[PDB]
Amino acid sequence: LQSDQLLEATVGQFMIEADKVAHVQVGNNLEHALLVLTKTGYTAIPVLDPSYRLHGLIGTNMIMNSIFGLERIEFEKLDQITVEEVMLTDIPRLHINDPIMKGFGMVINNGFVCVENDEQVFEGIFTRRVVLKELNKHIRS
Amino acid sequence: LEATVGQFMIEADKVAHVQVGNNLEHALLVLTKTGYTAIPVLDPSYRLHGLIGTNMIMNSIFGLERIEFEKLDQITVEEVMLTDIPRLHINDPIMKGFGMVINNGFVCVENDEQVFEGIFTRRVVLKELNKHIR
Ligand SMILES: Nc1ncnc2c1ncn2[C@@H]1O[C@@H]2COP(=O)(O)O[C@H]3[C@@H](O)[C@H](n4cnc5c(N)ncnc54)O[C@@H]3COP(=O)(O)O[C@H]2[C@H]1O
Ligand SMILES: Nc1ncnc2c1ncn2[C@@H]1O[C@@H]2COP(=O)(O)O[C@H]3[C@@H](O)[C@H](n4cnc5c(N)ncnc54)O[C@@H]3COP(=O)(O)O[C@H]2[C@H]1O
Repeated sequence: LQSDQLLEATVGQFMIEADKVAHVQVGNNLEHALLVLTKTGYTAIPVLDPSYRLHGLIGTNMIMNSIFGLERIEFEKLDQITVEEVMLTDIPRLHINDPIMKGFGMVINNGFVCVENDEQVFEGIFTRRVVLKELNKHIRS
Repeated sequence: LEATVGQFMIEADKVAHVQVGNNLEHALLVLTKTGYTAIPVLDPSYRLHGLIGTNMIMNSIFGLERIEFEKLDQITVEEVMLTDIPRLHINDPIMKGFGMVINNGFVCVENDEQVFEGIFTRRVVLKELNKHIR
């Protein structure tokens, strides 16, 4: 796109598509979430319900907060607690047709923002890296 | 502009850190409590040695058969930390920092003696860029 087109673009045109987004389910236990986070290398990822609607975010710090005990790391709790119980639910959301400037503003305070369609089906994530890389092209030239 | 990294960086005394020689359990506890996912590793001279974060800590104890939580207090941060990292000077132009945060959530600011001065974060870049577009 040319610079006089970037502001008119949509969030969906620059998001990471959902089939490339690591995620877990609300009903998974924290051991499964910790394995997915660690193996994919990400510090926080979306949490979906079985019908593919976003309900929250789960991250390593949330999980460790649940198992750092008084005397020891209580790793047995990883199999006893579900993602639902500790996930972050107050998160912003974008629509695939949202103007990209709405996404630009939301990533000031958020490393990524989840994107859904009009029926709340999860569609992908809008990340700071993609924003920064594209603004890279247009401030320069 | 003529704006510099030093005018927009998070100053060092506001930055969470650990020290070389600290073990991974301490570092993971600090990350968990502060809520940050990666922070600088300093020495007692306040020099920057690398970055430590939750992902690299978890990968260091992610075994074939089990998560080896008991190893966390047996491994020092310097055995796991990332050292091949970009660096900024306080007088660098803000656009040089902008380039460096494309691939990095933050970039450390330091002087020629490797003394740690602050971090240049994506958030401060994005706030200023939003001002410019808007
Ligand atoms: N495999 C990899 N290859 C190259 N660089 C990597 C990388 N993993 C992480 N990074 C770098 O680290 C930044 C912070 O990652 P973090 O996992 O904390 O934070 C990530 C993570 O929470 C989430 N995320 C990104 N891509 C994801 C994906 N495909 N699936 C799930 N979550 C993802 O969005 C946040 C912001 O991502 P963003 O790309 O802006 O920023 C990333 C990227 O610049
Ligand atoms: N206490 C808090 N208050 C408000 N918002 C908060 C927050 N903790 C995290 N966030 C938000 O989450 C983003 C990603 O944080 P993360 O810890 O993964 O990644 C952070 C962390 O690795 C590091 N960082 C930022 N501030 C730090 C500090 N004071 N001390 C140590 N490390 C810091 O720089 C990365 C990028 O930070 P940035 O501010 O651009 O982006 C932050 C910010 O938008």
